Amino acid sequence: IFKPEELRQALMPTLEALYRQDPESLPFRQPVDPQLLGIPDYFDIVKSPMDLSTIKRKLDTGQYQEPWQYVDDIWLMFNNAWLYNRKTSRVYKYCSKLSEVFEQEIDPVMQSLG
Ligand SMILES: COc1ccc(CCc2nc3cc(-c4c(C)noc4C)ccc3n2C[C@H](C)N2CCOCC2)cc1Cl
Repeated sequence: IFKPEELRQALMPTLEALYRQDPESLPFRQPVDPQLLGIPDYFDIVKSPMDLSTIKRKLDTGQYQEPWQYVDDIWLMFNNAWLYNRKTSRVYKYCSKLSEVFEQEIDPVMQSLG
C-alpha cells in the first residue's frame, strides 16, 4: 500500500529532474498537438499519448496506486516519441537523453519505496 503523498514525495523529484533538462524537456512538457506541428497522422500512430504535464497532474492528484504505474507512464511517453520520430531527429535524441536521466535516478528511489 502506497499513500498518494508518499508517492508524490518520493517520485516528484524524479519528474522535476526531467523538467530541469532544458532544452531537452521542452517538447515533452506539453501534449503533442498534431494540428500545430503539421503531423496529421500522429494519433494514427501514437494510440496512447503521454507527456510530462499529464504525469505531473496524476502525481499531484493521487492517480497512481503504486510506483511502477508512474514508471509506466514515463516509459510510455518515451516509447511514443521513439516510435513516431526518426533516430536522427532532435526529438528522438532529446527523448533518449531524458530517458538516461530517468534511468540513472529511478532505482535508488524505487528501492527505497519497496
Ligand atoms: C526544444 O526542442 C524542440 C523545439 C522545437 C522543435 C520543432 C517543433 C516541435 N517538434 C515537436 C515534436 C514533439 C513530439 C514529441 C515530444 N514526440 O513526437 C513529437 C512529434 C513535440 C513538440 C514538438 N515541437 C514544438 C516545440 C517543442 N515548441 C512547443 C511550443 O513552444 C515552442 C517549442 C523540436 C524540438 Cl525537439
